Amino acid sequence: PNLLFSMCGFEVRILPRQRMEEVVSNDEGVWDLVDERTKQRTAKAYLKV
Amino acid sequence: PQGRIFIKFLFQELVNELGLDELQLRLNSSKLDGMFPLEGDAEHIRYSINFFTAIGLGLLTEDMRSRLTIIQ
Repeated sequence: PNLLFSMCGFEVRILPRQRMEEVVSNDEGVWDLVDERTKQRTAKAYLKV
Repeated sequence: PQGRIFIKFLFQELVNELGLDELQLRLNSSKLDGMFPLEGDAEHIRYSINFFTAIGLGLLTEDMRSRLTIIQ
């Protein structure tokens, strides 16, 4: 399910909210990708250092 | 007008999660009245539904729009 990468110092994971299938409010280590047109949060992105 | 903005935001956030469809459900079971009379105040249905053209979502305002067409 995941996609990974790392840039600058960051280790980013990306979960499309589809395949999360169990959803929650998370603390601030979560960026939420927003569809340009429709404006939803369709994937949560996580960080690490 | 404060409160106007306060709630205005509140939907321009909660929308941006639920995406205005799941919110179609949650409303459809909500029975929110002081917000949404179907039973009176066609004027206040212009204020409601207009106001949700102003927020911009206005796609959960439909049935009330029909009602606007109905009273007359």
